[PDB]
Amino acid sequence: NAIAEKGEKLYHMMMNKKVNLIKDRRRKLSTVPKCFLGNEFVAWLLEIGEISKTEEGVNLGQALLENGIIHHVSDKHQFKNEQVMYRFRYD
Amino acid sequence: NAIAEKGEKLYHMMMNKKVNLIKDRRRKLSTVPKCFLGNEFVAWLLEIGEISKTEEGVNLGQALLENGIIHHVSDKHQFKNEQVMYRFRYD
Amino acid sequence: NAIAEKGEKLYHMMMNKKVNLIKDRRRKLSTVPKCFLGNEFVAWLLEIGEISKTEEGVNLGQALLENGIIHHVSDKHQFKNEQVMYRFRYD
Amino acid sequence: NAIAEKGEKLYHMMMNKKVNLIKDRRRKLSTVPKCFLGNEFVAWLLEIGEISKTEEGVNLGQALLENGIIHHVSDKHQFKNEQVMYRFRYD
Amino acid sequence: NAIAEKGEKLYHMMMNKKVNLIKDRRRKLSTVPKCFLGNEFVAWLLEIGEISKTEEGVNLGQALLENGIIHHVSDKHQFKNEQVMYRFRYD
Amino acid sequence: NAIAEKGEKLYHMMMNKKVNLIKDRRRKLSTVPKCFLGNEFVAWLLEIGEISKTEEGVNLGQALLENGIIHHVSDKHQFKNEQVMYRFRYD
Repeated sequence: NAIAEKGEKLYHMMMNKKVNLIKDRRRKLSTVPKCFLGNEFVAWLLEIGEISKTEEGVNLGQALLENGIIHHVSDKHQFKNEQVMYRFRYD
Repeated sequence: NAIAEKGEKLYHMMMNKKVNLIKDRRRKLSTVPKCFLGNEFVAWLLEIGEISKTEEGVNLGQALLENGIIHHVSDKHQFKNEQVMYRFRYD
Repeated sequence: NAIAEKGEKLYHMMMNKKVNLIKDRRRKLSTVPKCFLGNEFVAWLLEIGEISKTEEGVNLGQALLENGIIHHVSDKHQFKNEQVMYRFRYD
Repeated sequence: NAIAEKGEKLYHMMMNKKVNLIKDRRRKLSTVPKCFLGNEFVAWLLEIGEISKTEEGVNLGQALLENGIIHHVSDKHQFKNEQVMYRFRYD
Repeated sequence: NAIAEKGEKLYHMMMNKKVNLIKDRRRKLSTVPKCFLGNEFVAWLLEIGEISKTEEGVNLGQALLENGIIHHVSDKHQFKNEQVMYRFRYD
Repeated sequence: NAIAEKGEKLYHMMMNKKVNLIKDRRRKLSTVPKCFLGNEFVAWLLEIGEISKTEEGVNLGQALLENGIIHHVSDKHQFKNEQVMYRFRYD
């Protein structure tokens, strides 16, 4: 297949000691400050019964979420030069 | 086509006044506190020349990102009962 | 730590009345037209028993999905100048 | 390393003719109806000059997006039994 | 509404035989090699009881994941000219 | 505001020494094997001129992508008990 042969070629060309486009790449995610898991939270509300049922816990967490009283913690590892939003701790 | 006919049927069944699985659905994202755009930031560093070039700005922002000195602002609108992480403002 | 000190500095520089890279930012998601939740749907098929079991409901919904008879509703809030796809209602 | 040895073992156990947890898996995405690319769109507005500059085109597309006049086309291939939203064509 | 009228206009302009920004668009995802589903895996460990409970299976899979002994299979269909990472099979 | 007061309360309850739902959380991403960046790749093809223009490089990479000759490297840090796909190195 035409498209296979191009790939196997390109492979070897990047693998060239000369060219070195292909390396191992470490990846770091900042350790996160004082934070919680949704499931643990909704679980906990039941153990304490300020929720009758689960969908009460989600609805509640959803409520909190959409008013910024909580904020989801993003799993993006990769700083982007785009119209993308970021924050310092210092607030 | 078999699979089309099932769909058109199912459609009408959810569209049943009785069943009402199909509605308009508002969506809310919390307004975000004091925050910045990657592009504006990397742009600004150049206007002020504490960056020689762009890839300096990204590399820098990346550095900040992966040590939690900045945190990306997530665009998820939807509170999840899963092993997913969340935070209050109060820190 | 070197990388901390740069951050705390940069912070104050963007916080400069002069510079104003750091603001509150409202976020809007279009209200969605007549649409449904996967869970509610698979749930409903059981209440009516045109599904023996759950994995029947998923498999079915999956079937529908991959033939465009249904389309997932995207949670992206942010119009992108990229090779990214978009649609008007008018179809 | 402890954790490596568990992996290599588990591997062979799923690879067991008996167990067969590990197969090739085809993946289908519905062909999309009449739709457009952001970049092509913003590009086109310039060719026709109803945009002075690019950030006008994005701002405009963003405007359209957040009022549902356009909707981003999702790349999810995988029907989910969750509080996740979906639509038929028939609208 | 001002913003509606712009949309309906723009629509018709792209719909122009002349302009043709708006087409059907096929989408392809590579068939995946020998691979497994999380749920099936954690399920299987129980059937065989090398897991006492579920959260043991997740914790284990998580362990494997974060040491590269397994790698999640990405659902991105769209090759990006960005600081984004890719691999050949030939390893 | 009603919904604020619930949040500030819930906060303190999870912050209870007793309850401890709220901790720092380390995050690990496996170091990736021999791999490449899209931008570097498309860049390189130009330096060597087996591409006339950029959109040739993307189109090519896209071609490779959708036939599994290359595979995008996922940034998910979080093993999921779902119908989600995974792979060992051992292939």
